[PDB]
Order: sequence, then C-alpha cells, then structure tokens
Amino acid sequence: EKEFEQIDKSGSWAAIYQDIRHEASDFPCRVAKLPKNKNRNRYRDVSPFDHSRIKLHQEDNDYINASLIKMEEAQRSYILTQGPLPNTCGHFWEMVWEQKSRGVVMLNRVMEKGSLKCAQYWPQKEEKEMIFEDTNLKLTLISEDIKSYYTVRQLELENLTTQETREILHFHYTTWPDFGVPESPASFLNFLFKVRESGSLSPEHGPVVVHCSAGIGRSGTFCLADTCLLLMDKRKDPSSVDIKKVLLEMRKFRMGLIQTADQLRFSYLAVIEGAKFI
Ligand SMILES: Cc1ccc(C)n1-c1ccc(O)cc1C(=O)O
Ligand SMILES: [Mg+2]
Repeated sequence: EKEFEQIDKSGSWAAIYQDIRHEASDFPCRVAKLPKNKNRNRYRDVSPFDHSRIKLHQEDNDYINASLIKMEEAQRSYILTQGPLPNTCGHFWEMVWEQKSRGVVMLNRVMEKGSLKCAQYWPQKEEKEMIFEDTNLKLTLISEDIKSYYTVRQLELENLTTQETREILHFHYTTWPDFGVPESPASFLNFLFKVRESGSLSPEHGPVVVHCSAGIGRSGTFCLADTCLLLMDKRKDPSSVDIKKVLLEMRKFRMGLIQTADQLRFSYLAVIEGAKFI
C-alpha cells in the first residue's frame, strides 16, 4: 500500500522492474537448446532452465518447455509452460497426466491480435473428442461453464493404454486485453479464487499447469498473486511479505515471470486488493 503509492507517485515502476530484471537469476537451458528440441519450443517464448524443467516419462525424448516453480514457505507448486504447439499437444497432456495435475490455467485466447497464440488443444464439443496418438491419450469435453470474464471446463483425460481416466478442470481467463493489463484486478482475483475453490492448487494434487501466449507474461502474475496472498495469511507479520522478493524467488525456477512494468504494477494491485478481500 505505502510502497505502491511511493512508486506510483515517483513514476518508478520501470526502474523497480528493470532492477528486478537485472537481479533475476540466469541458469543454463542446455536441454531446451538441443537441435532435436527446436520444434518443441514456441518462437518468442522463454526456455525452461535445466534445473527446474519438467521431464516427460519417455525414453526417446523427455523434453517439454515447462518448469516447476516450488514455493517452499507457501507450500505451493506450479508448472509454468508455453501454450501448446500443433505438435506438442500430446506432450502437454502427457505432462498433465504424469504430474497428476488437477487443473490447467489458461490466461490467453487461442487467437489474440488476429494471430494464433496456441493450438486448440482441448475439444470444443462433447461428441468430438481428441486423440493424441503420440502419447496415447484421449481427451473429452464433459461440461462447460461460460462466464463473462472466464470459462471453466470439466475435461476427462484417458490413458488409452490402461483405460484409466482422470477429471481435469480447465480454468480459462478469456478477458485479458490484447494490449496492456486489465483496468481492475477484481475479475482476475475472482478467477484466482475460482481456481483455489476447485482444489486445483492444493497439495493433495499435482501442480496446476499454467500458461499464456509467448513472451508476454501473465502466468507469472497468477502465481505471484496466489503465493503472496497465501503468505500474508500464514505469516505472523503479513506486512513482511515483499512481492519483489517473492517474484525474485519464483524467477529462480523460470525466466521472464512478469514481462512488463505494467504487469508488475498490476501484480501489486491484485495482491493489495486481494488481501483486503481476504
Ligand atoms: C459445477 C460446474 C458445471 C460445469 C462446470 C465446469 N462446473 C464446475 C466444475 C468444477 C469447478 O471447480 C467449477 C465449476 C464451475 O463451473 O464453476
Ligand atoms: Mg452440443
């Protein structure tokens, strides 16, 4: 609150953001850069660090552009990944299956600014299921709840090899503007609360899988707000929760979390407003 007003009045958002970017950790991404993985990486997207990458349980190629963000004190984990490519939808759902995730959080529309941001990786009609032959998975739309700011879908994922099925919840925030950030964090906070209310972020399940469009953040704002709000509830002194410190901690696991000074300001606003509600 006080820190927000001081930065806002002095026009220091870009300076604070540049300092975070300059202090952000840099770890190798050697596996991501291997020639055989060139078509598994979305152009203009970041690469996962070797130390925190999620490995597919496959003998030939274990690579997927996804990272595990593990927040020790908050007891929260998140898998941050790129929006699936036309050839990586099978890998994406293999990761959801292997990591025992209950929720997938999508913070972009399939088309934004007249360009495709990710493959249509889930079925749009109940009777038209998707089959991922490469990873032997079937995915069916069970139900859809379309709201004004976001849509929730219940999906059924089937391992065709064993016929075992799992219910996956798809939380799709459909109203993040093509340019900049939302004017108010209210709908984004309601979306985060809806994800929380589903059990998708809880330790009884594998990490939630979060993604957006290449190189333009968003995913970081979701995880950063969730972890900050949880720490404010857990700590004896909620005012000791430093969002810049939490962000730098998350940045140890995946690069590029919070891609603009506007997203940093938006993250502060979502945490301040969310703490007032909680
Ligand atoms: C109850 C329902 C009908 C259709 C869906 C997709 N649902 C959900 C199922 C689980 C969940 O956590 C949220 C929702 C919802 O729409 O709020
Ligand atoms: Mg129909």
